[PDB]
Amino acid sequence: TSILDIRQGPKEPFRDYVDRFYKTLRAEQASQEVKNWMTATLLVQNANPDCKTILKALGPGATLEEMMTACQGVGGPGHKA
Amino acid sequence: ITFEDLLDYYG
Repeated sequence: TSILDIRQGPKEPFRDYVDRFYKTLRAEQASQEVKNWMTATLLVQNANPDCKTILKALGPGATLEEMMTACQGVGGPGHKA
Repeated sequence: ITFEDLLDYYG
């Protein structure tokens, strides 16, 4: 696969998408510096519309923990009916 | 965030 191919499902929990993005990026053949740039751009870029809105709002200084918290329940809540 | 943040989070 390619990191370029990883995108958040329409209703996928942000936490699940980040996990998939990380797993793919670990395997990607690129420089560390490039992997940093990929994370800094593609993770938010390829989030679904509803998460993407939240992530942009949080700003570039946000931590992963903060992103996770802000996107909790978007697409969800995902409990059995 | 950077790849290093991912490594820290999941590592």
